[PDB]
Amino acid sequence: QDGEALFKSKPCAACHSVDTKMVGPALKEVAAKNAGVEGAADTLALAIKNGSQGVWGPIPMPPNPVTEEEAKILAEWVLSLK
Ligand code: HEC
Repeated sequence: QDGEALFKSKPCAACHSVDTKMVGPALKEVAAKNAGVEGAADTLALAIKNGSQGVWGPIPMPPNPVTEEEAKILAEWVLSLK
């Protein structure tokens, strides 16, 4: 259930990367712009449940399979990485 095991178990590493951008934003890019800030955790949690349109690059993201407890652990891991 942790962000390191959920990034490899769920289909997030297919489009996203750990350092450089592949098609959308990378884990190092979302942590550099939003480094543990209130408001960004709610926008990143609502973006994975509904979808993002024009924020990091030209490619959009569809609504991924994630619950309220998984969106809070994934939002806190992308803001503060291990
Ligand atoms: C390719 C089909 C993707 C997969 C699979 C996942 N994501 Fe994604 N994500 C993708 C793009 C192209 C973008 C940028 C969209 C834009 O308009 O710029 C994103 C963005 C995110 C974000 C940031 C949202 C924001 O800043 O508002 C997060 C937090 C994010 N993606 C998370 C995420 C997770 C947890 C995934 C596995 C369940 C996942 N993404 C898969 C493209 C793709």
